[PDB]
Amino acid sequence: ASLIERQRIRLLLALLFGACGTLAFSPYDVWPAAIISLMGLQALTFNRRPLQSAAIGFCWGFGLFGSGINWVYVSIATFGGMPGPVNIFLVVLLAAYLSLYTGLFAGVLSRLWPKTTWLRVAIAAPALWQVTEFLRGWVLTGFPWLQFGYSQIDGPLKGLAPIMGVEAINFLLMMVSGLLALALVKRNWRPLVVAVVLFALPFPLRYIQWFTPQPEKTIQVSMVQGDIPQSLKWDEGQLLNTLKIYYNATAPLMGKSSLIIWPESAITDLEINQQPFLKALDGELRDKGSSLVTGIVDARLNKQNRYDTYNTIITLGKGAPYSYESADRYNKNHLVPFGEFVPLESILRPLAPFFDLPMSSFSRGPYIQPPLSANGIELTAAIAYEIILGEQVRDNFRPDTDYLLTISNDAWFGKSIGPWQHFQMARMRALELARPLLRSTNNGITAVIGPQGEIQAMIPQFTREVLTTNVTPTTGLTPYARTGNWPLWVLTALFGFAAVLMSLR
Amino acid sequence: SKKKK
Ligand SMILES: *C(=O)[C@@H](CSC[C@@H](COC(=O)CCCCCCCCCCCCCCC)OC(=O)CCCCCCCCCCCCCCC)NC(=O)CCCCCCCCCCCCCCC
Repeated sequence: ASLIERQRIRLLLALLFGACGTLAFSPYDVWPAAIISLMGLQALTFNRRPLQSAAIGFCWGFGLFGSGINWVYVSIATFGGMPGPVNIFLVVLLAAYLSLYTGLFAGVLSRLWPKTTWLRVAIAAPALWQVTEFLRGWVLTGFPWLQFGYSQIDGPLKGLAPIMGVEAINFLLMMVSGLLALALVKRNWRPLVVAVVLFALPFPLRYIQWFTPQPEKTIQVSMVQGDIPQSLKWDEGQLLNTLKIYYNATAPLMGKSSLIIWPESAITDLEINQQPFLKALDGELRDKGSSLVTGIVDARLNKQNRYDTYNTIITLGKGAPYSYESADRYNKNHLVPFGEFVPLESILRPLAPFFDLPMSSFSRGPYIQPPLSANGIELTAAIAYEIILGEQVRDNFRPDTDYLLTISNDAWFGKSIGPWQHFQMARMRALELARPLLRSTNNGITAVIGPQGEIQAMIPQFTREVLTTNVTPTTGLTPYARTGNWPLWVLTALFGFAAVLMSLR
Repeated sequence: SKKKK
């Protein structure tokens, strides 16, 4: 009663509920925290002015992104070259920027739907939540991180992912949490029962498998985890050791593992320079009957006589003879902001000094690329950050795909919660597309994810070892793979258009 | 990823 109508307490209480949402992700795996966090956001924005609701939404977002993506400081501080106070400011700015979309969501929600009714929390908010979440994941190439849909990878709503996708799970979570907040505030059991029923409906969907496994095509897949130090990785002198470490770890695996995978950019030197190594290595693999899929950095000429530096996945060995001018390669398309390219580079150039802005930039590969071929196996590649973009992976996905391929380098963030959150989003792609995921990392979570988003084999982080295990390919198309996000956007359009049309009266 | 060399 007292000091709860006040915004100060209501603003401070939004940080706690925002920060409570970070407990729903991989390092902690508490999916009830996602419901409680969203329930707090819905309830705290009740009976507030549109500007006051935006402040609550911003502070809720600042709590979520002030503790959910605070691991970015580790990458910034370890190798940033910037003063300590400067590093702290950048992480705060990232949390503040991503909190604008949450602040925008709450500000718009209270403006058009001021009264606290079932329309606002069940029809209006989930439709508006996806629009604001889309903008967060689209503006300036986006950053679709800390989405509550990924928290249900092992939860009871995992069955809805292969049908509509991850963006529908957090759409449903907003419905359930909004109804729970409506029930709690107004002391009404009707929003509580409807929230329970809507949450319990997708439970039997998790026992439906859209894939038929293929026992006759079982292979042994070995993924080498180099554990190359990030600081010494891109150096002249560590190149010879890095090649020897991977080559000596891979040599015993030839002739026994049909598919061998190296982490992202395992070969640091340019592909045009490391030709004798790749040609000789391809000969060894083909003779013994194995294929290698390794990440590398390639600089290609073009029509205008320039160089386009790509983050490439080259394939060698049986079933894919190596050639510089070949088609069995994957160039990374969605570059990491400020890590591989500088957004607004024409505007941020004056501020590039005293900001550690990278002078060079990778070239973006085509949005749609053919699946990789290696020993008669189709792989849908997705380099590191691209494994969190469910729509892009689905577009590159094909019916002939056997496994989903992902190579990453999470050594920047060290011992933090970031690699796990990245790993959790990778598991959702396997669940959505019903294909096994072959994830290899320099020192991160190198694991084989099953067709239902289940960890089959995994190795501890920060170690130099190989993950040799048998994986069975799956065939069959999920409803998500057939349709995509458009069935959800129609639901968002139907909910959004109806909510606005109700607000127009 | 990190470019440079
Ligand atoms: C390889 O495959 C990696 C990519 S590299 C990952 C690593 C690299 O780290 C470094 O190289 C160390 C230096 C990092 C760059 C610092 C540059 C700072 C420049 C100024 C920034 C502020 C500009 C505006 C004010 C003047 O780590 C990183 O890349 C760290 C990235 C840090 C980003 C800092 C953002 C600062 C706040 C910006 C707020 C918005 C401003 C809008 C203005 C209109 N990748 C992988 O292997 C996979 C990694 C997955 C996790 C990726 C984690 C980082 C995500 C960054 C998202 C930024 C979104 C920006 C808005 C769309």
